[PDB]
Amino acid sequence: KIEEGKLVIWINGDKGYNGLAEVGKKFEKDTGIKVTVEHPDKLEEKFPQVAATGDGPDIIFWAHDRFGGYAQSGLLAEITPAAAFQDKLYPFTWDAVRYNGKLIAYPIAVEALSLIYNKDLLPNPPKTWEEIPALDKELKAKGKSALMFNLQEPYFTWPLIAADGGYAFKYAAGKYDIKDVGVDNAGAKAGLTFLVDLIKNKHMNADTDYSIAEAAFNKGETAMTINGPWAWSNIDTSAVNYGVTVLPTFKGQPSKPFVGVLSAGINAASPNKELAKEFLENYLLTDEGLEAVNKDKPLGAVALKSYEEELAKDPRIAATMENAQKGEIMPNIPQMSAFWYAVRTAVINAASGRQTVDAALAAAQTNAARRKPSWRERENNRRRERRRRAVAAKIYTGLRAQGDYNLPKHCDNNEVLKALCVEAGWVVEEDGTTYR
Amino acid sequence: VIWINGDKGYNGLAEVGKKFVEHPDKLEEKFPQVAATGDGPDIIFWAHDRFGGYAQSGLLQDKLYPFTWDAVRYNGKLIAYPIAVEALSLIYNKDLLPNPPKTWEEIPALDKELKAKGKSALMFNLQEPYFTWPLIAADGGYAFKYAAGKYDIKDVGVDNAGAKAGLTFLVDLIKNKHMNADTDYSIAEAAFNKGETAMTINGPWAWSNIDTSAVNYGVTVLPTFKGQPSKPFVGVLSAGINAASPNKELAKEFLENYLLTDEGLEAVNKDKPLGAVALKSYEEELAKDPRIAATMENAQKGEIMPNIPQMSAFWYAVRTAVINAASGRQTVDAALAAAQTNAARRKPSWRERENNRRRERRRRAVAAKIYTGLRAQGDYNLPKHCDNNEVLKALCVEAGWVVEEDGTTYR
DNA sequence: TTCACACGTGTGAAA
DNA sequence: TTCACACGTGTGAAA
Ligand SMILES: OC[C@H]1O[C@H](O[C@H]2[C@H](O)[C@@H](O)[C@@H](O)O[C@@H]2CO)[C@H](O)[C@@H](O)[C@@H]1O
Ligand SMILES: OC[C@H]1O[C@H](O[C@H]2[C@H](O)[C@@H](O)[C@@H](O)O[C@@H]2CO)[C@H](O)[C@@H](O)[C@@H]1O
Repeated sequence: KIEEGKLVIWINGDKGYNGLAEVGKKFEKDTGIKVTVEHPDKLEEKFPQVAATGDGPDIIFWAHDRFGGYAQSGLLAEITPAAAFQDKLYPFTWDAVRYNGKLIAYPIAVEALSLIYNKDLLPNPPKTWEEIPALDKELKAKGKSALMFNLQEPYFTWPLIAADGGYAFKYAAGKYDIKDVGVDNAGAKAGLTFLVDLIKNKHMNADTDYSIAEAAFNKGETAMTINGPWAWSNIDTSAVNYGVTVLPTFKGQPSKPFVGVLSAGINAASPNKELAKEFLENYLLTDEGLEAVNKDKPLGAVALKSYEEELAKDPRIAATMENAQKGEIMPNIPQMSAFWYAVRTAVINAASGRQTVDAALAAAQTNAARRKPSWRERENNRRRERRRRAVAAKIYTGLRAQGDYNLPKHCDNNEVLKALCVEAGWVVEEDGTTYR
Repeated sequence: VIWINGDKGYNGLAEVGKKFVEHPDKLEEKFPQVAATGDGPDIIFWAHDRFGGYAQSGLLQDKLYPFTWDAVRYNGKLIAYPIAVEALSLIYNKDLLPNPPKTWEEIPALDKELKAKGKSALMFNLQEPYFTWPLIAADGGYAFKYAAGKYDIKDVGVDNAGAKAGLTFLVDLIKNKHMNADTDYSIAEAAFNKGETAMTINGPWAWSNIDTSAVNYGVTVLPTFKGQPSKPFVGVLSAGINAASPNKELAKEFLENYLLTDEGLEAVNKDKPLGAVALKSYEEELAKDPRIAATMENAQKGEIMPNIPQMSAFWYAVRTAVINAASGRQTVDAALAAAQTNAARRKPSWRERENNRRRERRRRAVAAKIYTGLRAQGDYNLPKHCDNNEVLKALCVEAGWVVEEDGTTYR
């Protein structure tokens, strides 16, 4: 619960929350307002649950794709930056946080996956996914692997699924069509099949998660990983000399990562909107604010023009934005969470052998497009069955009371119904078969 | 490939492996789930208290100390090999607090003194009842009373005057804003390691991260409550072999010949301290560390955790009681009353679930066949589409009943 | 779109 | 122990 006079921030555990706390300390030193930064697990899921009742942090950080669902649920304050401040950030980052014509968060940085490779183990990274199996065969002879990345979050395999034609929601006529899902087309199946076949041919393992891949690459056991700018800090501290380059092609086509804009939304229930707004506009989104976060864990391409023009000189940022250009900014519509849940199930089930590729993507197709009933539709259904049971209960109450049907002391309603049927000239077998 | 909890020295055990490991979430919960399908680990490490429920469900010599073996044995058999003895201790910042408090009762006044300097007195994980149980047991609270050579499931003490007094004091610390109900492991560790809070409660595994920080810390006895010692539940980190593992003795020799060495326990121990290890050879060296001396001084005023299968229901019950009372969702009396009831709660067997599933399937099939027959041969004056309640009404009127709109029925 | 029966488990009865 | 109606949501029909 937000208490007035201080700020509590939620940011994911892979970002530079220690650097962000340093910005919080400067804010506390100038205005007196205490700023606490926390990184709980599954925070993008926890926020919509607690924020609906007015709980949750003052400020929540996540990629922009989750915020439109938050805004639709009335969990976010509208962001009211003056025009002079809006111009300090790239226009496309503001677009990422615009929903129903209103700005619902401050954009922070642009995130895109890249290929990260070990220069010493592999001076020339592969340009295509197709040459990965042969490469791993060649590295397995020296006790190494070619490629390990997180297969528990669909974010990391989506560039491959999208390469030959898979997509989330088709953009048409200025809008995303929530009924036009492309996780089931030929391109998506081609990309996921190539992933599943790397697993079947023992080039990757289906249970590899984030920490396994990160540990493997930074210990020098795999030649390549796929990860974002936040991951560069831990590689720097390791004994691995790495490079950041474009993702491999698949069927001669570029991998298309879904591009995220790390964003900071303000809780609609916060009694500290202006202090939150002041912290974000005049402390975080400054050169010095972003620098403190970025030196903890790299942010990627920051939305603030002044600081990005220094970060853009870094060849790792150049590669990041090269992959970003080949990808697409994620939608922010509320249906994105249902899309992500569906594809997560599909990748894990197909990587696991629990479902075929076609069956997994077929189910993900319908789940991502499924119409979610509103609270009122749910309540209508709940009341209809409550009423149906209520009418039945009164009928059987009356039948038991006045029937004198020659029944055992404690019998179910089916027995009462049977006694009623026989009274009306019917025969009811034990299994329920009924006729006159 | 082996499962160890993410707060232990998994890198230190990985270094043992290379000369010869993953840290999942909720591993203690996942293993009973994935064993029933033959999935899971070769070897699972956890405190001994969970292994009896495992042994009851069938999922699993003198170098090591005698009592460490007793903790990992259930039904006359030995289900894991003990590695280390764990007890919580009070960890304190010497620079902020040269003289740590010896009672819980003086922590409120201390926190008011520290709040004026921008600090707090105490932060520790309030989401896991392991960390609050020492205070709950101080004035008399207990899990299952040991009597007559066994733990009695009919004598549970999470609801007595001592337990209430401990939880009431904890809740009062929160209501007087000396602690926050939502403080978890990560928040408490960060605050202490950054020098923001004067004290924390944690085990030996946490010492490594404090060493990495700039905080001069000491480890000492937990504070008393009502003049009585804090009584932590003492855990023996143990090593069970999966009953379904095809590599049992290849894993067993890894246990005895590579892990439980001094070279290898050392190697894990320098990653994150294990506590008082079960191996005597190496324990004589670590025993001279004053932090280990403090750990076992807390351990002797505590009790060894039971390993009986009810421990899971006990911990779950206690965990929701603490969270519900901390947050204000339940009063202390109501929260512990619910915990007392649920601490021994029976879980229905698979077959019992299946009995219920089949019974209701049969109930619906009998009704469905009655209404199918009525619709087919009734030739009732029903609408084109209507529910079975409408058929039932039409059957009632045929038998000489009248049924009102809402279902009130009479002759 | 609304709607009905299915579905497995919850609450608590009867013993 | 077994048992039965309650319970809200799933599946899929009818429109
Ligand atoms: O995997 C689905 C997941 O993808 C994205 O999450 C990214 C996030 O954008 C990055 O900042 C980083 O934390 O990696 C995450 C994947 O683990 C979406 O932003 C998220 O909504 C979605 O669930
Ligand atoms: O909080 C309930 C929990 O307590 C113990 O868990 C300890 C564990 O023994 C330690 O090794 C360390 O991991 O901290 C844990 C608490 O977060 C019991 O072992 C466990 O069964 C119980 O659920």
